[PDB]
Amino acid sequence: TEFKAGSAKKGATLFKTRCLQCHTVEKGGPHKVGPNLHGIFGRHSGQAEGYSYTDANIKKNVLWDENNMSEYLTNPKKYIPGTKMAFGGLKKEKDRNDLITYLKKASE
Amino acid sequence: TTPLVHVASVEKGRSYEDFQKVYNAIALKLREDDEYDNYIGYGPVLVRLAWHISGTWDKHDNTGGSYGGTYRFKKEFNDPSNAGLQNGFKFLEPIHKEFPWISSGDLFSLGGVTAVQEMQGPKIPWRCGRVDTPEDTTPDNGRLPDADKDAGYVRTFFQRLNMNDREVVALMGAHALGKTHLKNSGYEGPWGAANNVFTNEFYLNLLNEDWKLEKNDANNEQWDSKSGYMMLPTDYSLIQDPKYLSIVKEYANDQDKFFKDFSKAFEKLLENGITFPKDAPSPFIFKTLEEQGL
Amino acid sequence: TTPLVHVASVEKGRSYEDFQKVYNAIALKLREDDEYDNYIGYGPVLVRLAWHISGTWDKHDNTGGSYGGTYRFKKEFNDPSNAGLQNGFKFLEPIHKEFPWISSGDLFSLGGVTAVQEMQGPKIPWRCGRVDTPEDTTPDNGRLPDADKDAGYVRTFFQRLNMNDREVVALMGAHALGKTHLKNSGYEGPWGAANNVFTNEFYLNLLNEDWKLEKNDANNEQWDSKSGYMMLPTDYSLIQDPKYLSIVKEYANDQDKFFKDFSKAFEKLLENGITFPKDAPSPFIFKTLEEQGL
Ligand code: HEC
Ligand code: ZNH
Ligand code: ZNH
Repeated sequence: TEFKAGSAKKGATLFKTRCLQCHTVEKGGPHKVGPNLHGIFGRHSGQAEGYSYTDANIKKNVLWDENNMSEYLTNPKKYIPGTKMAFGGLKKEKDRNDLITYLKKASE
Repeated sequence: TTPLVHVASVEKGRSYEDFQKVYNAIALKLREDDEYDNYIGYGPVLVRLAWHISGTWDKHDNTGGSYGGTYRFKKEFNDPSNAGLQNGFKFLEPIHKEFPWISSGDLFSLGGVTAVQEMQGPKIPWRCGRVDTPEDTTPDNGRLPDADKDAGYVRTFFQRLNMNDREVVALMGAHALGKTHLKNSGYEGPWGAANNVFTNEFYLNLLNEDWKLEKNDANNEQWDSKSGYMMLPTDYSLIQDPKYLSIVKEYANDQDKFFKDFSKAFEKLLENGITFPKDAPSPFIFKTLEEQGL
Repeated sequence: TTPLVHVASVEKGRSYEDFQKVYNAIALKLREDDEYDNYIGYGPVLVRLAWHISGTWDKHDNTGGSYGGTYRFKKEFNDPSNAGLQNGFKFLEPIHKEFPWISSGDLFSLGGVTAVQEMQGPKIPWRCGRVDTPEDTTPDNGRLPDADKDAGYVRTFFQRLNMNDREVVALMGAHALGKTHLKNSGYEGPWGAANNVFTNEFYLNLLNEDWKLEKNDANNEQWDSKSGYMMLPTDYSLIQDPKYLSIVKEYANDQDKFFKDFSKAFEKLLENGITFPKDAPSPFIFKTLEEQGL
C-alpha cells in the first residue's frame, strides 16, 4: 500500500510506552481513558460500545484502514479537530509503520 | 542600600530572531530524541530543570534564581534534590555549543518555555538578559521543596518565591508532565496518562480518582490510584486545603483559565530576582514548530 | 398549452416566527435522528428531496416545481429516480402533523434550506406561499436527470430549469453531502469524506483526486478514486466541458464564492414556477439552532 510494513516487536514496545496508559488491545477489553482498540480495523470512527465519545470523533465517520490511521497518529487534533485524545504525535514514518503492523495483528 | 540587584543585560547583539533560533534547536531535538524515558521524551525534564534553577530563589536577599545560571557548577548540579536533571543538562549542552553566546540561565529557562509550548501548552512570554555569575554566588543545597509535606508547608515555601495560592496551584499543574522515578526522588509513577502533552489532567486526576496512601519501594509514602497514577503528599495537599481545593476545581473545569494563569506564573517563576531595564525589549512570544510548518 | 400561473399565497396569519418554529423542529429532529445512514444523518436526503420536487419543473408550460407539493401523491412518490427519498418524507410527516397549516411544498423546500444551514452551509433566503395542488397536476415520471450522461445533457437539462452554467455547477456542489446507494440509484459511494457538513469538497475532490472509470455491482459505470470516493458521470462531466471546468476551479479555490452562488441558485431552484405578488413578504433568513443557543 502507500504505507509499508515493519517490525511487530518494536510496535509492541511503542504501544506499551505511548498507548497502553489509555488503551488495551485484547477481546472484550476495558475502556480506560480511551476505547478498546480490538476490531478497530474495518470499523468506522466512534462505533465501539459502552463509551462516551466526543461529537467530533463521531461526525468524522471514517473507515479505519492502515492509511488514514497514519494521518491520525502523526497529529490527532489536526485530522479530527476537537477530539479528547491527548497525544503528541508520531513524527517518524518508521514509528508509525511498526505500530500499525502490531495493531493489525493484535486487533484482529 | 539594598539586596544583590541582578540587572538584565541582553547578550551583545542579539534580538528576537536569534532566540527563535535557539528555541527552534531545542524544539527540534525534543522532536528527534523522542525515545528518552520510555518515549516520554525530554520535554518534562526540561520544564523541571527550568523550575529547579528558578526555584532556588530567596526573595529576602535575592540569592538564587535563574539569573546566574549557577546550575553549571558542582554544588547545585550535585544537589540531591536535582537528581535526574543531569539528563536535561546533557540535552542542552550541544545546543549551547551551537549557540555559545547564550547565557546558562537564558538557555535553562528557554528550555522550559520551549518544552511547554512544544507539548501543546500555552504560549509563555520570555525575556532574555540573564548573566552568568562566578562560583561564589552558588546557592546552598536544600532550597528546593520537600515532597513529603503538607499544605501549610507548600504555602509557606512558595511565599519565599513570592507566589500566592492561585500561582502555586497553577504552577503545580506542570505535574501533568512526566513522572516520578524511584532512583531520583524515592517516588514512583506518573501523575497522569498524557505524560508529554500539557493539559489540565493534574487537577482532573486529583479530583476524579480514588486515592489511597501506600508505601513505595523506597519506603516513602505516596497517594496511589487504581488507574496506576500517583500524587506526592504535596500534590494531594492541594485538595486537603480548602482554599487550594477551590482553585484545583476551577482549573479542572476550565483548561483555558489554567493556561492563562500558568503562563503568567511560570514566566514570573523564571523571572524572579531579575530587574529588567526600561530600554530593554518587550517579552518574546516564540512561534512553535507547528506554526513554522513542522 | 397556455401556461400555468402559480400565485404564492401566504398561509393565513403566518409570519417569520411561525416558520422559524417549523425550521427549529426540522433542525432538532436532524440532530436527534443522527443514527441514520452510518451517521450521515437525514440532512443530505432532505436537500435531495428539496431538489427532486423542484427539479420536476418545466419552464415551457410551468408544470411541476415545488409549488404544488405533489410528491406526496403516488405517481411522483414511486418515480424510480425518487428511490431513497421515502426516508425524507417519513422524516417530514410528524413535523407536518405538528404544524398542519404549512403547505407540503413549503415544508419540503424548507426541509432543504434547514438541512443546508444546519450542516454549516450558507444562509438560504426562503419564501413562503406554496399551495397544495391535486393529484392530476402531478407530473409524469422521467423529468429528473439521468446520471449516466455528459456535459451537453447536463446543460440542456438545466436549461429547462432556467439555470445557466454558474447556477448548475453551484447546485451540483450539494454532492459534498451524503452518498450514492446501490439499492437506490445503481451507484455506490460518497463524493467526499465530510459527508454531513456543507463544504466545497465536491470541487476539490473532482480536481485533486485520481479518477478511474470503473463498473459497479449494478453494472453502471462511475468514476472512482483510491481514497474511496466516487463521481457520477454527470459530476465528472463538470470537468470535461471547458465552461464548467473554469467554474469548478473557481469554487475549489473559493468556498465563499461557492456559498454565495449556491444560496442564490438553490433559492431560485426552490422558487421556480412561483409568481410572488408585490404584496407578499420579503424572504426569510432563519436562525440556525446554534444561533438560538441549542
Ligand atoms: C491517552 C491520554 C491517550 C493516548 C496516549 C493515546 N490515546 Fe488513543 N484515544 C484516547 C481517547 C480519550 C480517545 C477518544 C477520542 C474521542 O474523541 O472520543 C482515543 C481514541 C483513539 C482512536 C479512535 C477510536 C474510534 O474512533 O473508534 C484510535 C484509533 C486511537 N485512539 C489510537 C491510539 C494509538 C494507536 C495510540 C498509541 C500511540 C494512542 N491512541 C494513544 C486517548 C489516548
Ligand atoms: C511543592 C512543589 C513541588 C515539589 C515538592 C515537586 C517535586 C517533584 C518530584 C519529587 C519530582 C520527581 C523527580 C523524579 O524524576 O523522580 C518532580 C518532577 C517534575 N516536576 Zn515537580 N515539584 C514541585 C513543583 C513543581 C513545579 C512548580 C513545576 C513547574 C512549573 C514542576 C515540574 C516538574 C516536572 C515537569 C517534573 C518532570 C520530571 C520528569 O518527568 O523527568 N514541579 N517534582
Ligand atoms: C445533473 C444533476 C444531478 C443528478 C443526475 C443527480 C443524481 C443523484 C444520484 C444518482 C444520487 C444518489 C441517490 C442514492 O441514494 O443512491 C444523488 C444524491 C444526492 N443529490 Zn444529486 N443529482 C443531480 C443534482 C443535484 C442537485 C442540483 C442537488 C441539490 C442542490 C443534489 C443533491 C443531492 C444530495 C444532497 C444527494 C445525497 C442524498 C443522500 O445521501 O441521502 N443533486 N443525486
